[PDB]
Amino acid sequence: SELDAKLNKLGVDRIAISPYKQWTRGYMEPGNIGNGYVTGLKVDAGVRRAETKNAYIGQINMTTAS
Amino acid sequence: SELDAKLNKLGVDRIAISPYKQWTRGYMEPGNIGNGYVTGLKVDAGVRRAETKNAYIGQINMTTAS
Amino acid sequence: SELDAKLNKLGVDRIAISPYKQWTRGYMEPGNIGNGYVTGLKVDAGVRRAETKNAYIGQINMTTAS
Amino acid sequence: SELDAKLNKLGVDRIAISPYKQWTRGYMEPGNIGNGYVTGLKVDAGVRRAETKNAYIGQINMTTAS
Amino acid sequence: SELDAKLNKLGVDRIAISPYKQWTRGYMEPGNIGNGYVTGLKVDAGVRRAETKNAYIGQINMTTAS
Amino acid sequence: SELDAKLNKLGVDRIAISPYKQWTRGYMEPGNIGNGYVTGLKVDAGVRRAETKNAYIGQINMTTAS
Amino acid sequence: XFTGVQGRVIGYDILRSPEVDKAKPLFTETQWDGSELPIYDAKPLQDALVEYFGTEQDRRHYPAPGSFIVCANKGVTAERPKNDADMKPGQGYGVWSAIAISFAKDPTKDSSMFVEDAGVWETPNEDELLEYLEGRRKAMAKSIAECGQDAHASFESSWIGFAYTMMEPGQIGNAITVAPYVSLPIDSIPGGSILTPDKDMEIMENLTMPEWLEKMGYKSLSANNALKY
Amino acid sequence: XFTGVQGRVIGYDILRSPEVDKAKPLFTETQWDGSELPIYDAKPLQDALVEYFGTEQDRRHYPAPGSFIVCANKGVTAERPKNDADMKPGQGYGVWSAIAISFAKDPTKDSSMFVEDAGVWETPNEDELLEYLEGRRKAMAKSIAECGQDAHASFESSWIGFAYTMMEPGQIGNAITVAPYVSLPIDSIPGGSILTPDKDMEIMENLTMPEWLEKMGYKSLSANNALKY
Amino acid sequence: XFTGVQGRVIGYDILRSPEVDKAKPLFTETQWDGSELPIYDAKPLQDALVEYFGTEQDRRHYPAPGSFIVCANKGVTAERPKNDADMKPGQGYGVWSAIAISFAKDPTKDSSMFVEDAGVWETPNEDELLEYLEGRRKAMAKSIAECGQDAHASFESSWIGFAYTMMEPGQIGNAITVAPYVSLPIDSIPGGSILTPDKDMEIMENLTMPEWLEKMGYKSLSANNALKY
Amino acid sequence: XFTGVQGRVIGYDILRSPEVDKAKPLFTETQWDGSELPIYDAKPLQDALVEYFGTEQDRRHYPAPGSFIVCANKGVTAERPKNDADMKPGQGYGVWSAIAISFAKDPTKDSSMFVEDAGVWETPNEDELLEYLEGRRKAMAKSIAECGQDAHASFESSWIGFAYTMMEPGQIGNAITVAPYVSLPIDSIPGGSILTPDKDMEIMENLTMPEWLEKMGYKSLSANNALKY
Amino acid sequence: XFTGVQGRVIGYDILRSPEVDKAKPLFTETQWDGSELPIYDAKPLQDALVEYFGTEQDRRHYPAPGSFIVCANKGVTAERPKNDADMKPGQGYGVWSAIAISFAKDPTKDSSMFVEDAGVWETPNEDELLEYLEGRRKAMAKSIAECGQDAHASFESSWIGFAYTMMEPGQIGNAITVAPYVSLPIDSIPGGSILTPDKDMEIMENLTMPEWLEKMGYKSLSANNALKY
Amino acid sequence: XFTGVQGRVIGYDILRSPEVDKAKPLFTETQWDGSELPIYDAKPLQDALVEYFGTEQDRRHYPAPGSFIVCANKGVTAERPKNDADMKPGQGYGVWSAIAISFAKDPTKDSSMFVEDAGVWETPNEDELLEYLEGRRKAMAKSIAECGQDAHASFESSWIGFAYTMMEPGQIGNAITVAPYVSLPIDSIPGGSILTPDKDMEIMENLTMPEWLEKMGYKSLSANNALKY
Repeated sequence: SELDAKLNKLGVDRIAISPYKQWTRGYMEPGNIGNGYVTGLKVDAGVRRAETKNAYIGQINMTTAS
Repeated sequence: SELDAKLNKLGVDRIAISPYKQWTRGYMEPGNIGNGYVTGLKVDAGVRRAETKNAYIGQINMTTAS
Repeated sequence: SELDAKLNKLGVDRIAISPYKQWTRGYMEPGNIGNGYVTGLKVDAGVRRAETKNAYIGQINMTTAS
Repeated sequence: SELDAKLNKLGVDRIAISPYKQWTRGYMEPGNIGNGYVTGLKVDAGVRRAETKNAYIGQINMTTAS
Repeated sequence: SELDAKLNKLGVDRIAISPYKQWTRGYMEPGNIGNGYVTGLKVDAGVRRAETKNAYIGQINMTTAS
Repeated sequence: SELDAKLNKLGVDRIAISPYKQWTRGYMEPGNIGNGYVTGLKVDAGVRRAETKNAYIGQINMTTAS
Repeated sequence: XFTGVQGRVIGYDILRSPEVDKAKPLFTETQWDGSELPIYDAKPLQDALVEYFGTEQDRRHYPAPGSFIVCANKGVTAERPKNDADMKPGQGYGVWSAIAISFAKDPTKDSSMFVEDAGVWETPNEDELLEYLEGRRKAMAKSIAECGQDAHASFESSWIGFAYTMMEPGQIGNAITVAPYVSLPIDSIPGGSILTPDKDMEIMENLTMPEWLEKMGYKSLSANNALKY
Repeated sequence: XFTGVQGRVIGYDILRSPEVDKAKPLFTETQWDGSELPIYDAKPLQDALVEYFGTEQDRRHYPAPGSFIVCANKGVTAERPKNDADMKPGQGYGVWSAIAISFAKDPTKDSSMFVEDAGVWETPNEDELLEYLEGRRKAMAKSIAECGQDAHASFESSWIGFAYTMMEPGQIGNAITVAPYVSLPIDSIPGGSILTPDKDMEIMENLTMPEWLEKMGYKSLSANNALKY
Repeated sequence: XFTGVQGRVIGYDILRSPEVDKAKPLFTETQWDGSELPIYDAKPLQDALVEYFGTEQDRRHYPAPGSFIVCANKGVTAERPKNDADMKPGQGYGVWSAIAISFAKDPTKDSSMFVEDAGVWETPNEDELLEYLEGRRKAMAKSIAECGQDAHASFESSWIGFAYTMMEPGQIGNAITVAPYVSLPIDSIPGGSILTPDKDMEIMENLTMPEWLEKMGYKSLSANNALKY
Repeated sequence: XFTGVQGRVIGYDILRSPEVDKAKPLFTETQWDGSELPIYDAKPLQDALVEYFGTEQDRRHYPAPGSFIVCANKGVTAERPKNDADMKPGQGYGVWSAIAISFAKDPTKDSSMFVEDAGVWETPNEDELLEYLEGRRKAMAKSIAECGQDAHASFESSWIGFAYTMMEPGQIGNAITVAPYVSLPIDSIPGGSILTPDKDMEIMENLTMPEWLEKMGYKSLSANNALKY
Repeated sequence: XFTGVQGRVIGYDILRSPEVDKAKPLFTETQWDGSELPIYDAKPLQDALVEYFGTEQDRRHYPAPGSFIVCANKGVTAERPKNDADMKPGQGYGVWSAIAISFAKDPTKDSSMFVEDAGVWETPNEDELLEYLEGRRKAMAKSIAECGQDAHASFESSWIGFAYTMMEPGQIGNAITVAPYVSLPIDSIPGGSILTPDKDMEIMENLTMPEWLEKMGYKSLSANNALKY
Repeated sequence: XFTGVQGRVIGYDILRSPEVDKAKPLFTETQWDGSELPIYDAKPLQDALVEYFGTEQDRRHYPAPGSFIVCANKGVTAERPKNDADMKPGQGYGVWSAIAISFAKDPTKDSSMFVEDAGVWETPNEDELLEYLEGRRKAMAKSIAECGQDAHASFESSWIGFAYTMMEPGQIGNAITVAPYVSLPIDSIPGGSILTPDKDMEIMENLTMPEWLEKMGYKSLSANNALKY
């Protein structure tokens, strides 16, 4: 992708590989290969939970970016 | 521990070593050896501080996981 | 600096290099060289924004330390 | 092994792991894990070859240590 | 190349990058990226030297593989 | 040393550190820090041995460069 | 927030769904430099994430149990009491959350931005809610277009998505908006190897979602609008 | 939150105190799949952390000055004014915090969870507080048992611990609940070396707390209930 | 927060501005162990950060678009309605933020601390605000001096800085206090190389700010008080 | 020797010259398992190396001054005295060296092999030498075909190359056969980056030699048989 | 050569065969410091290597095709012409090679040494050869014991092994002595993982050869003296 | 061979002895480009190596037991029989070895070279030997000056050193010339740390030999010509 070539010339790479079988890991976690991140969009609403509806963001520890 | 063998076959390891003398460091800090973390439980209440009672979590920068 | 010598004997180093051209990166980001951090002070107030006045902390994702 | 403990205190470790499936690799080859080596003894004589008799040191490039 | 895919599944990779500007380096030298090697064929005969005719294998230290 | 600055701009560094206590190690050995080498000159003649006279090149495995 | 020089978005940059190509803009608000910024429903991108992580009953490449995933996230919880009327100050009849990702024109110089918001809804009128949300969509579309001037970021599209639940009496609603920053497992890249990192991303950057499902032997959870938010 | 596939807990997985083995459950709430989930006082585990980090006057392997420790933490601060009566909306007579770690049945598939909460106490009745807290313990025990169903996590024990202070008039109380995620220093593992990482964890996974104190020449700060929370 | 054993501060430890040497203390509050802790206006240190990152129109080593910078930050947003009088509970006429970095006496044992605060201002009296802020400066000076006892940290100077904006009617003010933790790019260290990491820091630890501007061919944005906060 | 699972050969695996495709076998010796092993003149492959390293007067990606290159090498030096006749035991009238690389049928299981030899020539008859060398070529072709049985290696082509010099009286001749094992510089891969290692090899694996020369702005030193050996 | 502080020997340090424990010394030459250095037949250690690498027809953990294995090696090739009598200066009727590994008393200070030699045999008397070799064994035993003084290395055992072939007329014999320095594959350590490196060596350091064969499902090629050298 | 872009030489580039500054050239042979190449006795540089590694009875930073040190080395062994006269073809009365390191004018473009040679001496005349060696010194001086043209390397000094032993009857002499390529231990750099690698080399590049001996508390083995070769 031309973008990656332009990006690599600045020192930036978008590589983000997880060493685990099946599972994704989070950006900045030790053992990941690459200096990038991949993101996605999840909006979901549930009642009685929201996190387990549709895209499963499992039993995860999240930290907030703002 | 059989668990670690099962875990290692998935790509996961629980190793978490700090390069420092005496001091522990936090998960995801650069220079740590291993791709795991060790946790513990601290509940303490103090008055006039709480953080310096009993288990000393020193002059630390904490970030919140939720 | 004598401090760094004293510090290095404990396992601590204050090195913090960014692989990028022009740009700084944040502590604990993958690909940085060194196990330290460099900090600075920004207080600014603006109206209609504050973040773009004076010291430009660009289009950045911040996480809070407390 | 007490020896390894004594050794490790000097900076020395005898670890020598090969990343390959089935195959051993040679000391100082890139991608090996560890800073040690494992050795063995082969004397064999053949006629018509010697290298392929008994312990198979395959299609290998050897360099001589003296 | 299908070969590299088959090879990578065994733990083998043929990557061999030199960190230097212009210059190639030799297999097993520190700082190279990758766990492979690239080879070529040079036969040359000269009189009065051979090494400097045609493919320049410069002021190099060679070690013999057999 | 200006040379190292000129050298570093080409990708070359002359750093060669040994992880061991007291002992030097050889160029290209795993665990060394740096991508350089340090050399010296030994000519010695002995009778009855030469290697143990004056500069002690101990119980070493040498490989020949030519 | 932001995803910038180091990032890709599931469903747009990688594993792009043909719906991203099918998609007609809802309308285009004029962003400051003169460009018209098309606004699109992000339900393509949203469907793409569900495809990659899977669902609680058909779990695929979900984040590892116990991991630390840094997320751009906001979320609101509200209760509806058993039939009470002038209910307590942190209660309502419905709840909603929203997200918008806006792709920067030049990702070598400027970053792409996420806008996330969420709130509670006071009336019991579901039909009122829905209209307020289209109103709020149109609102976010504008703030983006405006606020980009301040850092002189120019974008080329914004993809906005919403999600909502009305509570029945004596039920609590939770609504979340989250964008996770993750790294991808090898058994997710057909032809991928731990030894070929950079090409791995390129594989994912080139496979479309339907291609990826076939290659992996996974049943398209998007199906034809199987997923409701 | 969660500690999962990459983690260990001081006092249970590593440096386990014989009290973990002495411990009788307080009671066992029935978790959804039929299993009875024993509930235990976490004061073993709590005492174990104090042992490893040490105290402000006898500091041991405390986190490095200036480090970044990611913590699962909540904490509350409240004031009691000088003898005033209908006091300001963020004041009270006492304060409390709580933590519960629950170990997953299968840590290869599900994660272990932390529940943390804290709040202020309005009456001056210390005896009322204490009972509310046992009530709240019993409450947390149930939410856990229930909410595990949603992600179908099955646990095998939960260890809940509490801490509280009553303020005297004109004094502020602070109460915190924190679980830190750290990595361990070499001069903490008897026989440990920076060169033997994986075995290092195994050493700590096998030493008991009393063994570790002897080996390190450290005085057991747990002693016989020397620590109050 | 804290910056400790692994850190340096732009303008004091690295790229130190001669103003740090010119600076007279505003006053010295007595810190617990007997030492007098001089208090100084941090506008040197603040000016130094602006020099290194640059400004939105003359951008220098600003953090990479999309990066994750962990910050010690607080910030407040408040509105002033169109001329209304008994205005809504989260509105006011002005807004302010503050930061103080205090250098530890022994950075091998104790950490250096940041105090950050911010708030809204209710009266329209700009002259009242300014005095309250000097009052608040003096206040922070004391809390520091006191609270250091609790962890027995002894400091040697504290550098406090403030920033404020009065809103005109129908305008919102935003005020932020932030200390970022970053790593430095090579084209920032004259003579620096990706191959000489440790010396790189030493170069920056030895260059003064004016030296650095000359070497880099950058125009001193501090100039003579060109920057207002 | 051997180049095996970790290697590529300049001019065949990477930077392949169209001559490798133009090349007619000289003849095919029957290798043990029944396959006919075509034998080819390695002057393509040899020309390719000259292209990549360059020549002493137009130096290109030659190995770094002072580096350690492990080589499979043999070489012979011989003198011709001033016109003497029954000359000393290590003298002669001419000198020669040879190399043969044979590509393995299955490089995942067996390695590819290099045969290298060199010797001195006693008669002054250049025409005798040349014929002996074709005789010796044919000889090496057979030893290969045979000796592969011993380790059951099956090959698919062998590329043999020779080089020779006749001495005039009172001149020494040196003849060398060398195959170096190197790693490649980034300014050698068009589109290559230190950040894209694996793709870098793939670029070189796909560019042909003429393509590479154009892309790099280098003049084809092979030209039409410009190089003599 | 030498194997020292970084090494282990297959069959003694790792995968030790019970025969190493069964083994009676052939005799003990007095080494310089007063210690008696027992001398043993290295056919245990030799059998152990065959077990680990396997044989050309039952290949096990043999070195990777094309790899670079640094070896301590010597080897001799000699021909026997078709029945000729006063044969050429580099011919003979038989050939032999030998190796001796001597374990250092203190491997933290001194290294362990390898002695390797090989030569050709002139008479056709196989019975003469064999006796010369025992004579030569006894010879090496002494040189070791002596030469250790020069670097003041003290050993505790030496294990010497020999191998030989008599040529029939018109046959060439090759005899080699080699000690390779390698690293070990994960599917060789039962319970081993690429993630547990140091423990991996400890597993191999504790398994005996028969244990390892059972665990791997491999047939003991040593059997009861199945291997001749 | 060669030491080039990655290397330093003990006693010239690092730990330079004041004798390198005291040293008068023996004579200057004219190297091809017009420059006069001063020739110097390398006994400074040789003494420097002895200082750093130490001697068999006062061992300092000698290479680790069992390590692999790649060396540029040549060496000769010869015997003198018990008083015999027309002695066997590989015997003589004396033995010698030599080394010369020549520093390149531009070490960013060309490498520095080592010339090493050694041989046996036939006459018993020690006085004849010595003169032949000065003759041979002068010889090497020229070959260098000449052969540099072929790769167009220009040097600025050459440091040549020799060593020799005459055998008494019935004694064998061994003479070796070796230049090792090593990496340096931390307890060798005063002020050095494993954490400051690049500065470590700079420390050694700046300390003189006498300085280093004082700092380390080591007795100068060079003393005033204490070492004979």
